[PDB]
Amino acid sequence: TYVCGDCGQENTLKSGDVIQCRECGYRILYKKRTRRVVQYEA
Amino acid sequence: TYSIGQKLRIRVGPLKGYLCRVIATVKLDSQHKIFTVKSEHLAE
Amino acid sequence: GLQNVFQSFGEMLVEPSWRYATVKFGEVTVEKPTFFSDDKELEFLPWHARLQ
Ligand SMILES: [Zn+2]
Repeated sequence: TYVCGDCGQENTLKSGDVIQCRECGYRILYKKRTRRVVQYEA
Repeated sequence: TYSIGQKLRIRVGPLKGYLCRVIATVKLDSQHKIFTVKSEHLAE
Repeated sequence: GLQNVFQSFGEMLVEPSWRYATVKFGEVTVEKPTFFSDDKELEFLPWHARLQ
């Protein structure tokens, strides 16, 4: 799941699609953080 | 025993309670050290 | 000052390689920057450029 750069929309990505926010058309997409747990020693 | 990609815990040692992931030989979640330990020193 | 480059560099006279031909560059306009996505035109702000 990637999230649109200029508006918040999320979509799965299909291989070979020019990356485009389907909804708005700008072409910058950012991956998203799942809930997975990470341990950092302090 | 275990399998590739499992999340185990370092039971006894200087590095205790750390969670780590078993590359093949475990690797820690956020530090770059590849340690190798026997089964007795690893827990779910 | 772009106009000036164009005010100089004047009317060409396309060579009879029986026919004349003249060319007369006039006013020059520059348009804000834009990007065409599919049919639509959207604004390009510098950042989008840097990242695309
Ligand atoms: Zn969008």
